[PDB]
Amino acid sequence: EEPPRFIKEPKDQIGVSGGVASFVCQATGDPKPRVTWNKKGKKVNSQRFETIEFDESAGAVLRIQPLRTPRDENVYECVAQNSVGEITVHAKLTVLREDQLPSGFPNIDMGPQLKVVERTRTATMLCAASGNPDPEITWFKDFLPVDPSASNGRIKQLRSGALQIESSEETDQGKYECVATNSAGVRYSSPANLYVR
Ligand SMILES: [Cl-]
Ligand SMILES: [Cl-]
Ligand SMILES: [Cl-]
Repeated sequence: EEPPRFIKEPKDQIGVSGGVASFVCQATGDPKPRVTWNKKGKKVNSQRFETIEFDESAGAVLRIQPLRTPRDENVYECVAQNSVGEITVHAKLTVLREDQLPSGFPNIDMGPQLKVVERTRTATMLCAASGNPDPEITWFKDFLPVDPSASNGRIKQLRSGALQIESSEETDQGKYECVATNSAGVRYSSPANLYVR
């Protein structure tokens, strides 16, 4: 009987009006914890807000698109819970207009495009971003952050920020987006399908 505890905690996000922002939250415990998102007590209820569960509901991503300011700007709360106890954590969302963006704000110079690979073959999704500091690429598949460790060898981010998928499988198929992040904020590239034939 271990109380819930967070293993990936959400971080404050600075997003652009008309784009996407995602908060990732996951916990562990015994019995296994269930996480959920809410805003200021009441639970998240909008047509532009989505919660994508994972890790048997012990993990949840909150995704907002399109981002709207000032309405979306809030503090969002992830709650992890099991039979032993409860624990909550939060993250703030800030949404800027394009004209409000600092020069160092992440920018997708070249987003990912259509890809069709045959299974067991290597696919490579390209992405070039820029900003100040140089932004870190985070790959998303179907609104969930791609997890290299769970791929066991096959999937890695290369030095160029591109995602390499070795020995492709049917599960690899889906919508991929490139997320460029830094201290000034977060930018999402347009989605790009990967197909496995
Ligand atoms: Cl590509
Ligand atoms: Cl190949
Ligand atoms: Cl080929």
